[PDB]
Amino acid sequence: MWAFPERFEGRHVRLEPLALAHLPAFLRHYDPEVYRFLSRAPVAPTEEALRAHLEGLLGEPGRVNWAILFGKEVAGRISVIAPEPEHAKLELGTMLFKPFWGSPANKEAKYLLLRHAFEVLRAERVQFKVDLRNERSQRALEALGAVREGVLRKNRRLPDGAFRDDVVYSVLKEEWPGVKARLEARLY
Amino acid sequence: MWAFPERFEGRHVRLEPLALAHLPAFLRHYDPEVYRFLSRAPVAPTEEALRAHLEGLLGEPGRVNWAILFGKEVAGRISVIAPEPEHAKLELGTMLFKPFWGSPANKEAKYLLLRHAFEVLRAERVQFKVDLRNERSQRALEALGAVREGVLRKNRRLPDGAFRDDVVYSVLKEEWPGVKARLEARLY
Repeated sequence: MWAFPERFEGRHVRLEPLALAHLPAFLRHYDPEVYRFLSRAPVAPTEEALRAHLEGLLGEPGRVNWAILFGKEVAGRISVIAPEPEHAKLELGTMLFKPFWGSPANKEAKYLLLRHAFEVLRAERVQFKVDLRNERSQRALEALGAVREGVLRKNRRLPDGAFRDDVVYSVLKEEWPGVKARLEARLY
Repeated sequence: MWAFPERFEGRHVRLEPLALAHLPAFLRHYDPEVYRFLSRAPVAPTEEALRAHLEGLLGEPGRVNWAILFGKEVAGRISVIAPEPEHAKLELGTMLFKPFWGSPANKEAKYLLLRHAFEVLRAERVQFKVDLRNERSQRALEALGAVREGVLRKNRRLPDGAFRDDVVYSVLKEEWPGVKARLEARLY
């Protein structure tokens, strides 16, 4: 199994293990648009629904999550999803609260995880999955230099029964230096 | 959870639960080319390696496997991989022994599973993953009418440490009638 650090310290953000103690931040910044392109989106603007969403993140097998601290606030979270040491690959996903969109929080959170994945664990592949209707995230991954591999059609079903398409992106280890350079240019 | 039939009866083949009792067929028809584009390929032309490969198929969580009987011989196997009732999707994969390549065994095995997946379980999506170097299987999926969604680069690592790319194909439920028609034209 791969071991990850509990905490990361960046120039703009710091990361620490995501926990139930972070629930208050999710309750202080609830906005439907933030969860609309995520599976298991809070089913209602209530503490019970947001608690269920947070517990789902913390309970997915193999998933490792960090709260992203920006200044003195929790800006959102970043997740290592389905890490597979045997194939030297993993998936990464983030979610930021609306007020922090546009801040450097998301890029540095990714920068920090990607560096550990590629340089320390030496993963060969990191992938990202974005809802095809989520154009903001698609532009951000294209800006990061991630390669668009294609669209998994009807790859997830919503609770009302409708289906969503997942756009799959990846960064391979040989591509990390170039991606890393673009992230540093924008963060430092 | 979805329930599948233990047996299927086609015009050219019949399917029954894959089991250790089928090991003899794997030992009677060993050819490296048959396993070269599969993960966990038998590590040696020996009963011990083929037994490990068969037990790996039978032990993968959620995987359901059938021996394909062609005439009085086992022609290979077909597998439902990672079925996910919640998202109405699954992956399907087959492996046929060399002597049966070109027979109707593979198409009817797929025909039988696809019909149950789409018409009875009402899955919305069935996907297939093929090694990018496996051109025979890519041509067969294109002949079946499956949609090539893209290439998951370095999606699996071999035991020697080399990486393989996976080409991802799918058939959606709305496309099944057309695919079904092409399969019936060639089988009946």
